[PDB]
Amino acid sequence: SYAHSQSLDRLMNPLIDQYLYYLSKTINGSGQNQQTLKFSVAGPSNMAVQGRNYIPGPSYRQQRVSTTVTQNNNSEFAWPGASSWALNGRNSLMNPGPAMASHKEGEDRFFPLSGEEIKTTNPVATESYGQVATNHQSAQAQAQTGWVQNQGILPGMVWQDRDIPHTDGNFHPSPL
Amino acid sequence: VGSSSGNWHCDSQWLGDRVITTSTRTWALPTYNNHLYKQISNSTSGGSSNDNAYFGYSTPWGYFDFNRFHCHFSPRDWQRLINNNWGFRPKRLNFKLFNIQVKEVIANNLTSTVQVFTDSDYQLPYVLGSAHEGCLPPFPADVFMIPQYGYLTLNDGSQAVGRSSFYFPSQMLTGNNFQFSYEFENVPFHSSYAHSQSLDRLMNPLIDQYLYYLSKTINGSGQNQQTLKFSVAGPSNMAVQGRNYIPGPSYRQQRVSTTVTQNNNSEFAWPGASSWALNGRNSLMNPGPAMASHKEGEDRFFPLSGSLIFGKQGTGRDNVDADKVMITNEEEIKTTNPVATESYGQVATNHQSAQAQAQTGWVQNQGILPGMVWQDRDVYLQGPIWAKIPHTDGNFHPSPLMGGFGMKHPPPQILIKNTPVFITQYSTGQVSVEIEWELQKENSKRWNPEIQYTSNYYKSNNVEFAVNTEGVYSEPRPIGTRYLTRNL
Amino acid sequence: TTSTRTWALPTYNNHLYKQISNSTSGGSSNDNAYFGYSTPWGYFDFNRFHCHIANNLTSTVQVFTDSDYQLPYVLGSAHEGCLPPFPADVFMIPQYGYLTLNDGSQAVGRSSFYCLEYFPSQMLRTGNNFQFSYEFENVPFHSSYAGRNYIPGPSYRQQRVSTTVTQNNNSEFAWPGASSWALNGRNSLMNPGPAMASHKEGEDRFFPLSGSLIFGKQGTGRDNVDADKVMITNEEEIKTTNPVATESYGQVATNHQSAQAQAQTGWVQNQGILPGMVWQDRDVYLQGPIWAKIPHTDGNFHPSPLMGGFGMKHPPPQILIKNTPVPADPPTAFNKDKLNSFITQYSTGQVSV
Amino acid sequence: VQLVESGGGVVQPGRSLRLSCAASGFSFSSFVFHWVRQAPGKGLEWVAVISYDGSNKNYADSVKGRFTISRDNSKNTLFLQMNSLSADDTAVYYCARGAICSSTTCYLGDSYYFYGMDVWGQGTTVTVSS
Amino acid sequence: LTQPPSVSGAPGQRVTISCTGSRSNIGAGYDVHWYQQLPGTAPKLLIYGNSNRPSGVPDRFSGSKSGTSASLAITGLQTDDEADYYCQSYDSSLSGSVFGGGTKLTVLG
Repeated sequence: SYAHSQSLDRLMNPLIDQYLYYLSKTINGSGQNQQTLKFSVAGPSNMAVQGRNYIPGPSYRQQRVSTTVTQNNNSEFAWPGASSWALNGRNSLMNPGPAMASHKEGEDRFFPLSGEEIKTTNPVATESYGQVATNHQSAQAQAQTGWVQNQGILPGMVWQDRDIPHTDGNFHPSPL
Repeated sequence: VGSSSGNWHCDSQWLGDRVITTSTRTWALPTYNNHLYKQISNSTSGGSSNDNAYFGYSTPWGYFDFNRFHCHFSPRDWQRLINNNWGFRPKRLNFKLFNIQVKEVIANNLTSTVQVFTDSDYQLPYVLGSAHEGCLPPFPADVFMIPQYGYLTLNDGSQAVGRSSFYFPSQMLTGNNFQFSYEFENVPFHSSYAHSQSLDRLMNPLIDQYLYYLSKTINGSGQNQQTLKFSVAGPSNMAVQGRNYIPGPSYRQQRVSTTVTQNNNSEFAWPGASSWALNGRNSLMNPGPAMASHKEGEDRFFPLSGSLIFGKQGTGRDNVDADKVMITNEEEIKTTNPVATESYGQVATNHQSAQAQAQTGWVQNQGILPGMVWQDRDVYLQGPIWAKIPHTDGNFHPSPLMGGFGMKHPPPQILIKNTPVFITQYSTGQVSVEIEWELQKENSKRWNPEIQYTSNYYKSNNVEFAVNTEGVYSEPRPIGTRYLTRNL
Repeated sequence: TTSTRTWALPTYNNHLYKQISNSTSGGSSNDNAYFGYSTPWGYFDFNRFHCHIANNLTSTVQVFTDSDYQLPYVLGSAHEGCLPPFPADVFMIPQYGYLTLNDGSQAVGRSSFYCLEYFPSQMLRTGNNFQFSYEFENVPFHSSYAGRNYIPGPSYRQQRVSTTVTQNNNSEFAWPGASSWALNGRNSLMNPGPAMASHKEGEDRFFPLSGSLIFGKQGTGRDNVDADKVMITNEEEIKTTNPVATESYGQVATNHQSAQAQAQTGWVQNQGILPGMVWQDRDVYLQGPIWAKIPHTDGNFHPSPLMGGFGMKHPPPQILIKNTPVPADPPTAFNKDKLNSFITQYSTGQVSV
Repeated sequence: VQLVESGGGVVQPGRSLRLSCAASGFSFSSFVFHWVRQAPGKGLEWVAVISYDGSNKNYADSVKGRFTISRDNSKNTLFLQMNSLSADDTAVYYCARGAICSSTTCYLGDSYYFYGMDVWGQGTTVTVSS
Repeated sequence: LTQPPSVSGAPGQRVTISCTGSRSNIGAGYDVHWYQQLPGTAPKLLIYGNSNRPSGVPDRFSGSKSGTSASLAITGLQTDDEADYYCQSYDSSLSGSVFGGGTKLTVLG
């Protein structure tokens, strides 16, 4: 019965460098055969790359709908764009869904189709959970990434809920 | 004034299942922010990046950070631990502060006091989990400086928000002393060992299973060759055998060759790297879910942001080469955990029919599935001890991804500052912190002798974990805990 | 329930521990690379449910149980060698052997070698008897029955194989099209995998490629037998709370719509745990295993084993047994070399559980 | 003290030729022998290492299984017979004799670690080309 | 085991060559044996053992071992000292010796 005054990423002390090192720069500069590996310290200057203990809770992407209707596409996308789950050949819409921020900070005009305090530990419902490298890098092959549309549980997750059947097993049975 | 309020206690006792480590250090505390509570953000930093946008307050208080193992263990005691024991875990905490002195800029100011207290209610923002510098020095003869306390809160870009917060009886102290005792919440033993067996080789080699797998989907070469033939999963085809348990989650990291000519000549350092997004700020995934750093027999490759990287003694702050830093490998957990730079596995992406051939796809991330087992990320002599669990409606496996012990009630933050009287003033003192550790012995009946830790015996200019000719203490290499072996 | 059987225990490996790797079998492939030892000791396996020449007078039999769980536990992999389901049968006691770490067919520093003779054991002559009691740890019951707030359980999608051979695609896709997971470079198949429904309602002719349990009939051939000779189990009872193994879990949004963009969705092939999930575990069969060892590890989720039954951190201890080797006539003058000559022998007796 | 080589020729890809090393002036038995291959522009590559009496032989990775080593003590000769040559094998081959040992393991005195090759032979050019 | 692609020094000076090594190579304490060969001629063992010169070897040729990386310091450079040098050591994981990548000393006179 509250809303965090902190964000999961910002738990750091702003005044002090970590003792950790990350990978800052992979090239000396523009050229040919410049490959190198440089490391730096993460600190108040660059917070985004600092190592962190806990990562925001799971997410299952929703389609985004705007209250201003001129922004939306001119088609009947309600059902065909619905995020559903198939059971014995029966597709049930995902509602309200796993707890996720309905919108990013600053945008109240978009609301998730079948979906703002939990946004601190809970990813936004319309946003990919992150990116994941999809291949190795070679001398002849550049690094690729892709978008994480949904992500299950991972050790070290924390999440806020939204503001029990008889089965063999369940996880976090609190109702959606 | 002419009374000493504490002695210098620094030692370690080995008693039964317990180990008692006492570390005393000397500190020097100046005045931060000139006794002021000052709002800070990216806006005085310039805010050149969104994902780097922060907001908060920088406060005059300092704090004592003993959270790294190199404070409480000599490089010998760390060796005497990781070599003989399966697990350890902290039990009690005993903290003391004494022999206060106050200075004026230099002579004794004998009437000044020092404000020191702990938050046992966990009310203030907790900064001790992010592995900051400021820790007690690893070598007892080094005087250390106390780091400044400061915290962050909610923001929109640079600006604050209405939901943000701002922030106590403090015992005032040069003949006074300060002490307190803290009890750890029950946490499981850190697993300082490597499994003898691999998850996929838990089966008995000499016997068949009674389960069957489908060997042949067609008869032969031609048209209309479909048939079904089945086979006993056994020694011949160990890979296809039915299995009860499966390796833990995976979130892929971009592989990086330490030999740079193999590494691609493109700027894949940030864009290439995997991460997560929170409130439209993409943040790097570091170090991330525990995963083996590399496949068998490849030690040159490592995950881009996956493993912990320590700097060598004297290493600069920016743009240091790969030979000025230390890099830690998870190769021990390759038994039960997938490799970061490898996919989790393959699936089926469609339904086959006589018209369409079967299809597969690579799994670049996998959440939990019933029957996953895993090991967590090891702790190092240079590594953190505990981290605080966030207070949330739910969490899974609270163990902090950088390693160590996750707790909803970590050791309390110990705040200290000089009472303002302004006149240039600074205080020193003494701190003796004492932690009691529990041991888990090993009953292993394994016949062949273990991998242990050693100091290589060969003529060298200097001794490791000693002082060079200028007296600069040096930790040459990171030391993990996992040497002894267990069964799976 | 109470049970009794008659057993026969021969001499394995001529009383020798022997290093064995795939090179002894020819090497197979990368996936099949293993390293480990074979032991002369045998062990009693009664894991499955349906379980529930002149006399040498002075020859002794060695038996012990590992209740410290210090040995590799091979009883969880659903191996043959169980007590026979019919009480009048006589059966051979399986040979115990264990696997450790490797690089290919080689042995790493981590690899451990066990000598079972280094455990204290009791030695039985024909008059002597052996017994011990063991209390199960607390485990849940095994169910034997059949805007929303809860979603179905987890799913790793299996390919859909059909029982009508003509329907199937005309290609050798049996192993190449099968879901698998990667560990240290070796590709192990996903079998049977997460517990999931076998098929949609109305199609009983389709099944997961490797998800379902498959049993053989009495006297079935070891290699490449036809479909009739095997019994393919199906989980369909659990189709209520669990997704279909051959189907996608669901769909997600791939983008943000706008005036310039139509809404695009894509199929979830595999699904990690989400909060609010409820699922069923895998059913037990008369032929199926009972319990499974939980590998001693730092962390895990829902320990119930994927082949069904009861996962345990302390399952019943492995009961190890072997005959005490009796030497032949030793030569007259002393020879330091260990004795390679032994009397042909085997033992038999009664086992009640 | 002398160490020679013979048997070199033009193989062409895919075929085998024995490569033999006859040696006199020192006790053949008391020394462990090495073969070391040198491409024209590339550093010395160590092809194989055979212990005294030939009890234990440990090849390099690249050549494993496609070479063999035989040491006949009576005639004081070292024989390296190869198989399935590719064009990556075209290079000189030096017959070596190991003596010096990496210090700490000298007491164990194994077949391997005698990578010290005090003296070795004149080499012979085995050229594999179509 | 990696050596500089080229090292170059003038006559009457001090030239140094160093082969850095891996744990499987030089971490174990295995000795690092140095070789020289005049071009197109059979290679000759130079510094047998970590730092010892055998009978029939110039005094100026001296080399040592520290950490994982051995070094070889030639003093009083002579014309005859222009040739290829090779750093060998045993590699534990490989289980066979690994020679260096080769080096050509350049006498600049």
